[PDB]
Amino acid sequence: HHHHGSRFLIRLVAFKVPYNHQYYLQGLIYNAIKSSNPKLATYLHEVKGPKLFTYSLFMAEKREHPYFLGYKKGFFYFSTCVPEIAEALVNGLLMNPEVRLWDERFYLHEIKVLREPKKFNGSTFVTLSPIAVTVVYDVPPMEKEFYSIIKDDLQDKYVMAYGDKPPSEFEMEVLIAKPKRFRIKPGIYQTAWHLVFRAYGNDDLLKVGYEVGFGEKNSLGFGMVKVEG
RNA sequence: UUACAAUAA
Repeated sequence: HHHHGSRFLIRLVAFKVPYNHQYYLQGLIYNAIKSSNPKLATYLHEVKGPKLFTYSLFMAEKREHPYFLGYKKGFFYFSTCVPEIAEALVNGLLMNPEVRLWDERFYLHEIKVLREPKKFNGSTFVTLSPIAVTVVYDVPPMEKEFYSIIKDDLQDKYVMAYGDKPPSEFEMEVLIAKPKRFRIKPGIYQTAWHLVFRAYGNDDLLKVGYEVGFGEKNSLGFGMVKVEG
Protein backbone atom coordinates (compact mmCIF):
# COMPACT_ATOMS: atom_id res chain seq x y z
CA HIS A 1 0.00 0.00 0.00
CA HIS A 2 1.21 1.19 -2.49
CA HIS A 3 -2.32 1.20 -3.91
CA HIS A 4 -3.49 4.51 -2.36
CA GLY A 5 -2.18 6.63 -5.28
CA SER A 6 -1.94 10.40 -5.82
CA ARG A 7 -3.41 13.27 -7.91
CA PHE A 8 -2.45 17.01 -7.96
CA LEU A 9 -4.02 20.27 -9.13
CA ILE A 10 -1.52 23.11 -9.39
CA ARG A 11 -2.47 26.77 -9.72
CA LEU A 12 -0.45 29.68 -11.10
CA VAL A 13 -1.08 33.43 -11.33
CA ALA A 14 -4.23 38.69 -18.81
CA PHE A 15 -1.85 36.00 -20.12
CA LYS A 16 -1.25 33.89 -23.22
CA VAL A 17 -1.03 30.17 -23.94
CA PRO A 18 -0.28 28.26 -27.17
CA TYR A 19 -1.49 24.96 -28.56
CA ASN A 20 1.09 22.22 -29.27
CA HIS A 21 2.38 23.38 -25.89
CA GLN A 22 2.95 20.03 -24.14
CA TYR A 23 6.70 19.80 -24.91
CA TYR A 24 7.06 23.02 -22.95
CA LEU A 25 5.12 21.50 -20.10
CA GLN A 26 7.66 18.69 -20.21
CA GLY A 27 9.97 21.49 -19.14
CA LEU A 28 8.28 22.75 -15.97
CA ILE A 29 7.79 19.18 -14.76
CA TYR A 30 11.35 17.75 -15.03
CA ASN A 31 12.83 21.08 -13.96
CA ALA A 32 11.20 20.75 -10.54
CA ILE A 33 12.04 17.06 -10.29
CA LYS A 34 15.76 17.74 -10.82
CA SER A 35 15.53 20.71 -8.46
CA SER A 36 14.35 18.25 -5.80
CA ASN A 37 15.71 14.79 -6.72
CA PRO A 38 18.52 15.08 -9.34
CA LYS A 39 19.02 11.32 -9.59
CA LEU A 40 15.30 10.77 -10.12
CA ALA A 41 15.24 13.42 -12.84
CA THR A 42 18.06 12.18 -15.05
CA TYR A 43 16.96 8.64 -14.40
CA LEU A 44 13.59 9.18 -16.10
CA HIS A 45 15.03 10.34 -19.44
CA GLU A 46 17.41 7.57 -20.49
CA VAL A 47 15.34 5.29 -18.32
CA LYS A 48 12.71 5.01 -20.94
CA GLY A 49 9.40 3.18 -21.67
CA PRO A 50 6.06 4.28 -20.21
CA LYS A 51 6.68 6.14 -16.97
CA LEU A 52 4.29 5.75 -14.04
CA PHE A 53 3.31 9.44 -14.02
CA THR A 54 1.14 11.56 -16.31
CA TYR A 55 -0.06 15.14 -16.37
CA SER A 56 -2.90 17.11 -17.95
CA LEU A 57 -2.86 19.89 -20.52
CA PHE A 58 -2.40 23.53 -19.59
CA MET A 59 -5.85 25.01 -19.37
CA ALA A 60 -7.06 28.38 -18.15
CA GLU A 61 -10.07 29.60 -16.22
CA LYS A 62 -11.49 30.43 -19.68
CA ARG A 63 -10.78 29.46 -23.31
CA GLU A 64 -10.52 32.14 -26.04
CA HIS A 65 -9.49 31.60 -29.69
CA PRO A 66 -8.65 34.30 -32.25
CA TYR A 67 -1.85 30.70 -29.31
CA PHE A 68 -4.86 31.95 -27.37
CA LEU A 69 -5.97 34.26 -24.57
CA GLY A 70 -5.52 34.18 -20.78
CA TYR A 71 -7.19 35.45 -17.60
CA LYS A 72 -7.63 34.96 -13.89
CA LYS A 73 -4.95 32.46 -13.01
CA GLY A 74 -4.49 29.11 -14.79
CA PHE A 75 -3.58 25.54 -13.96
CA PHE A 76 -3.15 21.86 -14.74
CA TYR A 77 -3.29 18.41 -13.17
CA PHE A 78 -0.68 15.76 -12.46
CA SER A 79 -1.12 12.13 -11.38
CA THR A 80 1.40 9.43 -10.50
CA CYS A 81 1.40 6.20 -8.49
CA VAL A 82 5.08 6.49 -7.61
CA PRO A 83 5.33 8.42 -4.31
CA GLU A 84 8.72 10.02 -5.08
CA ILE A 85 7.84 11.21 -8.58
CA ALA A 86 5.20 13.28 -6.82
CA GLU A 87 7.22 14.25 -3.75
CA ALA A 88 9.87 15.57 -6.12
CA LEU A 89 7.30 17.46 -8.20
CA VAL A 90 5.73 18.91 -5.04
CA ASN A 91 9.05 19.72 -3.38
CA GLY A 92 10.69 21.02 -6.54
CA LEU A 93 7.78 23.22 -7.57
CA LEU A 94 7.76 24.52 -3.98
CA MET A 95 11.43 25.39 -3.37
CA ASN A 96 11.89 27.05 -6.65
CA PRO A 97 9.69 29.16 -9.00
CA GLU A 98 8.54 31.76 -9.39
CA VAL A 99 7.52 29.68 -12.45
CA ARG A 100 7.91 31.15 -15.95
CA LEU A 101 6.68 29.23 -18.98
CA TRP A 102 7.67 29.85 -22.58
CA ASP A 103 8.22 33.39 -21.77
CA GLU A 104 5.24 34.32 -19.68
CA ARG A 105 5.83 34.99 -16.07
CA PHE A 106 3.70 33.39 -13.30
CA TYR A 107 3.74 32.90 -9.56
CA LEU A 108 2.87 29.71 -7.70
CA HIS A 109 -0.47 30.00 -5.90
CA GLU A 110 -1.61 26.69 -4.45
CA ILE A 111 -1.15 22.99 -4.98
CA LYS A 112 -4.48 21.33 -4.30
CA VAL A 113 -4.37 17.64 -3.57
CA LEU A 114 -7.41 16.07 -5.12
CA ARG A 115 -9.01 12.80 -4.16
CA GLU A 116 -9.30 9.43 -5.84
CA PRO A 117 -12.94 8.62 -6.52
CA LYS A 118 -13.24 4.99 -5.40
CA LYS A 119 -15.74 4.74 -8.20
CA PHE A 120 -14.23 3.52 -11.47
CA ASN A 121 -16.12 0.72 -13.24
CA GLY A 122 -18.77 2.29 -15.45
CA SER A 123 -17.94 5.89 -14.56
CA THR A 124 -17.61 8.45 -17.36
CA PHE A 125 -14.13 9.61 -18.37
CA VAL A 126 -13.31 12.76 -20.33
CA THR A 127 -9.81 13.39 -21.65
CA LEU A 128 -7.83 16.01 -19.76
CA SER A 129 -5.04 15.35 -22.20
CA PRO A 130 -5.75 13.74 -25.57
CA ILE A 131 -5.01 10.12 -26.43
CA ALA A 132 -2.44 8.67 -28.80
CA VAL A 133 -1.85 5.05 -29.73
CA THR A 134 0.89 4.47 -32.30
CA VAL A 135 1.84 1.42 -34.37
CA VAL A 136 3.84 0.59 -37.49
CA TYR A 137 0.49 5.79 -38.04
CA ASP A 138 -1.66 6.40 -34.97
CA VAL A 139 -4.72 4.16 -34.75
CA PRO A 140 -8.06 5.96 -34.09
CA PRO A 141 -11.12 4.77 -32.08
CA MET A 142 -12.89 3.46 -35.20
CA GLU A 143 -10.05 0.96 -35.09
CA LYS A 144 -10.79 -2.47 -33.67
CA GLU A 145 -7.32 -2.80 -32.14
CA PHE A 146 -7.10 0.71 -30.60
CA TYR A 147 -8.69 -1.28 -27.78
CA SER A 148 -6.28 -4.23 -27.60
CA ILE A 149 -3.35 -1.84 -27.33
CA ILE A 150 -4.91 0.56 -24.82
CA LYS A 151 -5.96 -2.40 -22.68
CA ASP A 152 -2.63 -4.21 -22.78
CA ASP A 153 -0.63 -1.12 -21.87
CA LEU A 154 -2.83 -0.85 -18.77
CA GLN A 155 -2.43 -4.53 -17.87
CA ASP A 156 1.34 -3.94 -17.90
CA LYS A 157 1.04 -0.58 -16.14
CA TYR A 158 -1.00 -2.52 -13.62
CA VAL A 159 1.63 -5.04 -12.56
CA MET A 160 4.29 -2.40 -13.14
CA ALA A 161 2.47 -0.74 -10.22
CA TYR A 162 0.91 -3.70 -8.39
CA GLY A 163 3.63 -6.33 -8.84
CA ASP A 164 0.90 -8.89 -9.48
CA LYS A 165 -0.95 -10.86 -12.15
CA PRO A 166 -2.89 -8.41 -14.37
CA PRO A 167 -6.73 -8.18 -14.20
CA SER A 168 -8.23 -9.34 -17.52
CA GLU A 169 -11.71 -7.70 -17.73
CA PHE A 170 -11.67 -4.39 -19.58
CA GLU A 171 -14.05 -2.84 -22.14
CA MET A 172 -14.53 0.80 -23.01
CA GLU A 173 -17.36 2.43 -24.91
CA VAL A 174 -16.82 5.87 -26.39
CA LEU A 175 -19.50 8.58 -26.71
CA ILE A 176 -17.85 11.73 -28.05
CA ALA A 177 -14.61 11.32 -30.02
CA LYS A 178 -12.51 14.30 -31.25
CA PRO A 179 -9.42 14.13 -33.58
CA LYS A 180 -6.26 16.29 -33.58
CA ARG A 181 -2.56 16.38 -34.54
CA PHE A 182 0.32 17.69 -32.43
CA ARG A 183 3.91 18.79 -32.90
CA ILE A 184 6.30 16.83 -30.74
CA LYS A 185 9.67 18.17 -31.73
CA PRO A 186 10.82 18.65 -34.37
CA GLY A 187 9.31 16.43 -37.04
CA ILE A 188 6.47 14.15 -35.83
CA TYR A 189 2.73 13.49 -36.38
CA GLN A 190 0.95 12.39 -33.26
CA THR A 191 -2.72 11.99 -34.05
CA ALA A 192 -4.38 11.92 -30.68
CA TRP A 193 -8.02 11.66 -29.57
CA HIS A 194 -9.99 13.88 -27.21
CA LEU A 195 -12.46 11.39 -25.75
CA VAL A 196 -15.50 10.93 -23.55
CA PHE A 197 -16.23 7.30 -22.69
CA ARG A 198 -17.74 4.72 -20.36
CA ALA A 199 -15.34 2.07 -19.07
CA TYR A 200 -16.23 -1.09 -17.14
CA GLY A 201 -13.83 -3.72 -15.81
CA ASN A 202 -11.70 -4.50 -12.80
CA ASP A 203 -11.87 -1.50 -10.49
CA ASP A 204 -8.13 -1.31 -9.75
CA LEU A 205 -7.37 -1.88 -13.44
CA LEU A 206 -8.97 1.44 -14.40
CA LYS A 207 -7.73 3.03 -11.20
CA VAL A 208 -4.32 2.91 -12.90
CA GLY A 209 -5.26 4.50 -16.22
CA TYR A 210 -6.87 7.17 -14.10
CA GLU A 211 -3.58 7.88 -12.33
CA VAL A 212 -0.88 7.15 -14.90
CA GLY A 213 -2.97 7.41 -18.05
CA PHE A 214 -4.53 5.77 -21.09
CA GLY A 215 -2.35 5.00 -24.08
CA GLU A 216 1.26 5.81 -24.92
CA LYS A 217 2.70 9.27 -24.40
CA ASN A 218 1.79 9.62 -20.72
CA SER A 219 5.12 11.36 -20.11
CA LEU A 220 4.42 13.94 -22.83
CA GLY A 221 0.95 14.77 -21.54
CA PHE A 222 -1.32 12.24 -23.27
CA GLY A 223 -3.77 9.82 -21.71
CA MET A 224 -4.89 11.66 -18.59
CA VAL A 225 -8.63 11.51 -17.98
CA LYS A 226 -11.19 12.78 -15.48
CA VAL A 227 -14.25 11.22 -13.85
CA GLU A 228 -17.67 12.83 -14.14
CA GLY A 229 -19.90 12.81 -11.07
C1' U B 1 -13.50 22.78 -12.08
C1' U B 2 -15.22 23.65 -17.62
C1' A B 3 -18.26 17.06 -22.92
C1' C B 4 -12.14 22.69 -23.50
C1' A B 5 -9.13 23.58 -28.18
C1' A B 6 -6.87 26.66 -33.49
C1' U B 7 -3.56 22.75 -37.22
C1' A B 8 -4.29 17.72 -40.03
C1' A B 9 0.59 13.25 -41.14
